[PDB]
Amino acid sequence: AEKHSEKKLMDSFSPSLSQDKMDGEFAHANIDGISIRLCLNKGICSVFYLDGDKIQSTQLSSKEYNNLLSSLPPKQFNLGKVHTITAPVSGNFKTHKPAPEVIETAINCCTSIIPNDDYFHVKDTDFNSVWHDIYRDIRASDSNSTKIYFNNIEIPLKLIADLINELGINEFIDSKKELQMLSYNQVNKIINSNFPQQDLCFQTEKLLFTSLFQDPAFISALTSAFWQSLHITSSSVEHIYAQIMSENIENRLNFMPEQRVINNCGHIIKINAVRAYEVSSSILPSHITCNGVGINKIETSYLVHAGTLPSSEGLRNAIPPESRQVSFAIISPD
Repeated sequence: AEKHSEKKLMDSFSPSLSQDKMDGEFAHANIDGISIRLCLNKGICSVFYLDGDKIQSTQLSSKEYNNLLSSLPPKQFNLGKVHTITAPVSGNFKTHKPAPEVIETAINCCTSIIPNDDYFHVKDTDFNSVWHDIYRDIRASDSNSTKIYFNNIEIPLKLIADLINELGINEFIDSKKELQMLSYNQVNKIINSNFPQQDLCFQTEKLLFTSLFQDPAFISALTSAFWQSLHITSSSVEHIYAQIMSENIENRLNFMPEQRVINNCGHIIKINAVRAYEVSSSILPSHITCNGVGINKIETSYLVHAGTLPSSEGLRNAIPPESRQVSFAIISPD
């Protein structure tokens, strides 16, 4: 009851990039005349309530603030610190994979932006492995947590495999190759193979994916999302990532030296049209915490412009480090 309203606000919250935000403001929500601003000052979170001209505020304790963090939408905020979100399960050190609740929590949690002032330049090697990267990942998806969405619509994995296959992406395609785009005839085959249902909604989806799928910028957006080094955009990311892996290693040695632990649970990829595309590509490597098998959510978001060609040249030129935003979160079993 009171829970939908709550989750409906909260989603309303967006990162504050605005140049005219309050001091330390990292998020805002503007609801029908009212505005809420969330600010950090020396790591302390305050909430500002703007009803026209009133302006009241509240300073949150560390507890109330972590509660707030867990209820934010899965967006990239400038939190200035990689946080740990607790999932609703008790961990144990006798498992090889995160519990479903940890996976679920990781899928839906906000993350903290790693500032990229010292971003790397485009290199000739960028996106070299992209074709083999998507192949390997889709091949292993039938036991993955991999999910791919266009505009909040799950694209069935079998349909992705059929697409990637007819695009000629396999185990020996040649890294430098530029993908030839599928005819209307070709995609129409796959799409219809994977959408038997005749409902208006399925008919709309069939149409939607028929149009995308012939859009090279879309193919480029989808495939680029799987590049294994997509997120290495700066020394700063390197540094955070190293600190995180060190903590993973320490907890592993400390808590489950003998236990096997899977490395990664796959990609969560959300794609939206702006014709151009916004991509959010999250990788979910496992992360041992003091409670059990958790996840380190690393999310990269970027824009893919309308004329992008599906090749390593097309990709590294369309999606340079400077235009990717990288964010982190740790998700822990309770």
